[PDB]
Amino acid sequence: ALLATYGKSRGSSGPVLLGSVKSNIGHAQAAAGVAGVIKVLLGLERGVVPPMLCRGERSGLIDWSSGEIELADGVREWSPAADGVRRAGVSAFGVSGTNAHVIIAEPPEPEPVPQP
Amino acid sequence: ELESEPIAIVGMACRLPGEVDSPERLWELITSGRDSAAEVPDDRGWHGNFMAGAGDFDAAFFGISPREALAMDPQQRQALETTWEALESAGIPPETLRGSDTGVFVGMSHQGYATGRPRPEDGVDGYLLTGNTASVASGRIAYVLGLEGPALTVDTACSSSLVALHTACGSLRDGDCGLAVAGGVSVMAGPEVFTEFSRQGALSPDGRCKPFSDEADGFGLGEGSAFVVLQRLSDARREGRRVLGVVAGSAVNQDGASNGLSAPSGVAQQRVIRRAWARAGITGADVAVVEAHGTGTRLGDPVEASALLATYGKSRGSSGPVLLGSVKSNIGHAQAAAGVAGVIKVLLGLERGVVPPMLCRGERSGLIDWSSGEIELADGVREWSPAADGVRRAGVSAFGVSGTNAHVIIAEPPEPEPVPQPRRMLPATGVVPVVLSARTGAALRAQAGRLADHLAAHPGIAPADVSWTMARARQHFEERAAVLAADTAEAVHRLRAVADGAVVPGVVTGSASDGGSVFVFPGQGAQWEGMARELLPVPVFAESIAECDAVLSEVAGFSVSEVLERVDVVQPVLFAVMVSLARLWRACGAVPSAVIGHSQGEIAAAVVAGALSLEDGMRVVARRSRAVRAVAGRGSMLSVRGGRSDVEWTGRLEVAAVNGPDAVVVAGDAQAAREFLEYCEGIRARAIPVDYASHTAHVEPVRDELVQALAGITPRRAEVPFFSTLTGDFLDGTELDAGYWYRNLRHPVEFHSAVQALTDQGYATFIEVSPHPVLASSVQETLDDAESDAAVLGTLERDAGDADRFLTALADAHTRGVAVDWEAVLGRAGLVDLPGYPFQGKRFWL
Amino acid sequence: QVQLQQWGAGLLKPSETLSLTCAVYGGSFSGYYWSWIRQPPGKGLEWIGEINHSGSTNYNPSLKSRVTISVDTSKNQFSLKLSSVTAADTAVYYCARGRGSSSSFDYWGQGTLVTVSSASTKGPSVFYFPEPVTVHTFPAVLQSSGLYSLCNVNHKPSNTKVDKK
Amino acid sequence: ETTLTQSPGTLSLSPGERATLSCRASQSVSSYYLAWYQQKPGQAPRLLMYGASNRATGIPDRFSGSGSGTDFTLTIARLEPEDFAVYFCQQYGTSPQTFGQGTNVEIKRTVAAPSCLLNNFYPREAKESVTEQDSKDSTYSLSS
Repeated sequence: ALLATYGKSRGSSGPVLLGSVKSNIGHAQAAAGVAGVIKVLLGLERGVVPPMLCRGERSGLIDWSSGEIELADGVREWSPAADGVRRAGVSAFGVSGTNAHVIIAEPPEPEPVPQP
Repeated sequence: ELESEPIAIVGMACRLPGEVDSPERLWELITSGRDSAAEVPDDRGWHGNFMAGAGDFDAAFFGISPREALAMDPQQRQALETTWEALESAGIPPETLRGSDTGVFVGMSHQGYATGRPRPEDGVDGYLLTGNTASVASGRIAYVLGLEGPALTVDTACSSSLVALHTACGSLRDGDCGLAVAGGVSVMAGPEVFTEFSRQGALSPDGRCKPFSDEADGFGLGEGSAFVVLQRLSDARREGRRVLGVVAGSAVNQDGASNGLSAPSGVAQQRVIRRAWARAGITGADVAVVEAHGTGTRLGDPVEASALLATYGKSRGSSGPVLLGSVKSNIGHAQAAAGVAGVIKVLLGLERGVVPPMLCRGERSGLIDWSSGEIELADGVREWSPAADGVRRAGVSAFGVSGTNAHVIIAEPPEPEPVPQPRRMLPATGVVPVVLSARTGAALRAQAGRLADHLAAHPGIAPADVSWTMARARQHFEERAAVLAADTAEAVHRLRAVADGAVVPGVVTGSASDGGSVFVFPGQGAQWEGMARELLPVPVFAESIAECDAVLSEVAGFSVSEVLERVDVVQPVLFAVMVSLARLWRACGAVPSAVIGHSQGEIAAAVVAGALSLEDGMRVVARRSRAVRAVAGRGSMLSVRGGRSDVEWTGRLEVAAVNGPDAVVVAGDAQAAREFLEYCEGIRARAIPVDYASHTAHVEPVRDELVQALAGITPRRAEVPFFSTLTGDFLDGTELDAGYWYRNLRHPVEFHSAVQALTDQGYATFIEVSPHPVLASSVQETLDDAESDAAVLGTLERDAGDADRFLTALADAHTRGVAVDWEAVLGRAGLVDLPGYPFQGKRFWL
Repeated sequence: QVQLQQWGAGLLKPSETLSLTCAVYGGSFSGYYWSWIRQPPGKGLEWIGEINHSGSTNYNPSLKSRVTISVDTSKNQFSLKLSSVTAADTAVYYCARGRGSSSSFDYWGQGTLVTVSSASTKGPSVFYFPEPVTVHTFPAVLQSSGLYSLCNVNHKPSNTKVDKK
Repeated sequence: ETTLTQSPGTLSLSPGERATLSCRASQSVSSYYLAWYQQKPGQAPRLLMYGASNRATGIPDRFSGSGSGTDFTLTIARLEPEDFAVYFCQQYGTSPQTFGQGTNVEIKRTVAAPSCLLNNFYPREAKESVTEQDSKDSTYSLSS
């Protein structure tokens, strides 16, 4: 599903980076999502894509052939978009069948104000 | 071009204590002034208000095993059956929702089901976690119905169901779904909730809530299931749904730091009331009724009444005093279902244009300042004053014991824009079909008994409405039945006939099948003077007849010729009625998987399948039938009851058709026939009114001549698979040349053979598209030989070329599984409230 | 074959009663839905009503209050009556064969121009009512006066022939 | 009443070209109850399509009808001379049977000039009494 959305029509923006904090902490179940959100927020602070404990080789069950999705191996540059805004997508898929996807974006520049 | 679009309530369902199993039974309980307080049932294992069938579940209906059903929390099961009922109230066949943005929002908490160790025998391992985790309560509904908008379970205790409504209304306004089920369910399985409130001293010994009464001495615990179907008002009107009310506005907030987590705060209650008014752009003077939280606790009732005083009590202005009540006075405190129960109460009110009453028991609470006279208890039924707008409105309140509060403004639905109504195929005859379906025969029978009881207890209900509703607003299941009826009373009698197993005219029964439908075009002797005249009002039919008139004259100088015979007129007229009846079935939704014909019938069938245009099909049957009048005189035909081979003296008569295992046509010399005939005066034979013998060598004279006449025809690839009775198999429509049409006149008709093949290939329904049943009985016999369950149907009948007969045929085609577009047949009538699906529930209680 | 002929008073004064009749030749009056369809000038057509050989009627609700159609089965004829006429009703009225109630129409009458005015027949001044004046001859045009404005001019209905040049 | 809005107002083309005439209903109508008519000037309408797509007897096969709920279309393969006329759709599924306002199908020619008279001109668009499109020159003539 990621290949059919984030993998299509990237057009010289580079492969989307891919990762899951469950590789370091497991399935927090109900907090699994915000956990992931906090992880991409940690990254946004430092301006780098947060890494994932990738183990072994990439699943042979997956079509890596377009080269448009890359595992977040160690720390990477977080390319901003043409907009100039750094973004990330976060998924949590429930075993009752309920799904959520959230776009987290970098905070917009504060309008400066004379200081007290 | 964007705002808080009003959300519409298009359906509602509920199961509540006091034997209430539908919104209408709730109305009965409230106007009766009876209550539901009774002792705890023993069958649970540890005074209150309890559901009739808390633990009954038609598990097999939804494809759930009895082991999984035993593991499912009774709340999961009530929610699933009540969701179904709510969609039926909205008049939506739930299948149409598979793959829809439809969302599910279930208010619920845990009630102590499945707390012991699992008796291994019960074998619930692998099902108990999923049957009892909160998210599944909502996820399971989306799984079973194939719904694909958000599915959440929310817990805010007593307000749970109103918070679920509030969330669904935002979901709808936000685009996250385009239809939503919202409600709450509770079933006190275990005694933990009752025990904690006992220990607190919060429960009346009665088991009865006495809201705003001097006799208030605690609340009565209850349970139940209450669900509504929500839809943005725009989509509702556009789809022509029956809007019951509208959520004009709603709000949610919290007590915050009260005096104890459960302690109530009148200020919080005021603010939530006022946010609702703001969202709904109204003031308290615009609301005649308030359906309160109203639990009958000595200390909370005055808190709720003081906030109503401080909100609904002030500036009442023109609007007279506000009427106040609570459905908990009749059913108890339904916990997660309390809110929407209240909402269904005021919606019943809106239907009947009156304020729903409350069981006032005793004198008003001395703890409440009634001195303004601005709040009155709804003691019996009252006028519902519209607002200065001319809009009736109510306010519903649910204040949960974890501190979260909700208030909702329900308003009467706007007046629908009138729309031009679609036309009803088939002239009106007063007779309307009423179709039934369930998942088993017992359920089918029960459906019929309930419809009859409802129609007896509710006469004056328009049969057109019952017809439209049961055909368009209900799902059609495997076991079917249909009842023709000219007036309500005849419906009740014939529905009871379905219910009790009686064979009666106007009643048909059948199983719906996967397999395709085969259109049988017979020809032969289907004609009767004046046939299908009563269908000339029907444009679909009359238009076909007219175009047939055009091309007949150009090729034979003839036409309708039925304003008030012989082989080269009768065959060009039976051709026309048969391709016309075919187009009529087509426009009523019966689409043929294959066409088959008997002799000349094959020409109508080739037209009906698209292999020959109407023109070439007329020319083929006009110059095939003119050519047969040229070998008149000597030659005739006879039917011979008794099977071929046994009937198979030579050189003057031969077998010219085989029509079934016990029916053959033999043909040859005129005299020679009378010979065989009066021979059998000592087998049930009979001669066909004919002056010639076809499918014999008597036809080789007109060969070459016929082949020539029909050399300009252009056979085309068929749109419908054409099965050739000659070839004995499927045949590209290009192959239907003059040669084929001569060889059709000459070679013998192996019709019994073809029906056997099509039965082999698994076709389910044979529709004889003819003005009188000609081959139907023979086909029916062929199927009994092959021990088949395929069904056979006629279209018209002598003394029955009326719309009432086609209507009867539609009814039987649908009962066998033919897809009748009841919208195109019974136009579009209104939705009437009729009993739901008759769940065949068994008890499951771990 | 099948052919339709209609006749009736074309020129009318307001508040009067339009009356046209149609005759069906060769057709089967029985089983078809004989129908009136008007067409205001240059506009789309508008269905008036229908009747079968039995007497069953069906009228457009927009005019039902002032319309009546009828059959004579022994004459093979059917007719339109339209009360309280107005200059709105100025149209080309057509009779036609309907293949079923309120259906498509295959065979059509030749059309009867029905003009509702209140102007006694005046005669042209060449430098006129009714409007069958003969002489790039432009189509006539109605003035607020009520008289059409548009060489051997010849106004039939006023026996006038200026024949001036 | 159900409303039928035809489109375009007046499609101009030349003999041979393919003319596509469209018709939008105010609400969905079954395809069985839509029809197309031709009306040569000062004559009666002539039925072309019934039931959306069924060609009436005697109508050349170049006239094609199609479309479903709300949007239906009439299509002529090759515009022959006698086809230049006005076309009307008709829905007969809603109780009030109703008709399109019409679409003209005029001759397209090289733009000419008006030469108060407006002599022979094309296009007819102008800023009274205009003359029908002439038979040999296919131009117009207005008179204010």
